[PDB]
Amino acid sequence: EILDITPCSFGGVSVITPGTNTSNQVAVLYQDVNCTEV
Amino acid sequence: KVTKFNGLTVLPPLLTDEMIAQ
Ligand SMILES: *[C@@H]1O[C@H](CO)[C@@H](O)[C@H](O)[C@H]1NC(C)=O
Repeated sequence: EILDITPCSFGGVSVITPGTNTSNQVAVLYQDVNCTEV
Repeated sequence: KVTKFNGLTVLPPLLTDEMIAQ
């Protein structure tokens, strides 16, 4: 049988954060992926 | 009229085509 091989979920990770003089709350952005493997 | 998994990606533009049309 023939099995297609695909490199599994990968992508970039960006952190959205305001200035350090305001708050330390952050948001993670996983690029070009679905919200399933994360 | 106008016409992968190796670490190379393309990021979508901030302004979508709908916003450019608007
Ligand atoms: C992510 O996976 C879900 C479940 O299969 C699907 O409903 C959704 O459309 C997918 N989103 C993208 C962007 O592929």
